Amino acid sequence: GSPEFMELEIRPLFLVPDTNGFIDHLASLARLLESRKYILVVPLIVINELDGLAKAGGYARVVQEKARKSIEFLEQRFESRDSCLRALTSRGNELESIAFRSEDIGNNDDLILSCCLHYCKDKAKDFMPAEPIRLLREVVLLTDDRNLRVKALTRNVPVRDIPAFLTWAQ
Repeated sequence: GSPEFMELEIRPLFLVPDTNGFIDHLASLARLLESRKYILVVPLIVINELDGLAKAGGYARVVQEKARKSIEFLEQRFESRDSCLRALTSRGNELESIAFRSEDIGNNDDLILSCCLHYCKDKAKDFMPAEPIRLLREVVLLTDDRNLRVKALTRNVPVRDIPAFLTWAQ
């Protein structure tokens, strides 16, 4: 051996967007959900951010309208019991309903990352080969934000911007 390092077996199933993803790319997120190829897992904190944006003129009005469209989309799909859409709290609980939702209780950025990390609980034995040390990653963080991207890269969470993911997913 040369010195050991971890590698990722990347096989996307759970996709985790940030708030900007809804504001800028709602149509793409909807197309992904309609594909049935993926489970979109929305952090509760992202829903909280969207609700705060939704409630003006100018830029405030622009973002308000986009946040309202995002909430209307999420509420409709959750009420239809869309099997490819989930919500996840900071403490690891999956929601099938977002009616009467609460504020998720250390940045908002840390909470989104923890949501991703809910899908990469590695056990001690996964690090012992019988070869590459390789670990399964079924989650992808969908973001254009440099801060989150670097957080994800350093914490072993696959990461891609929405436009490129949609293209790659065909």
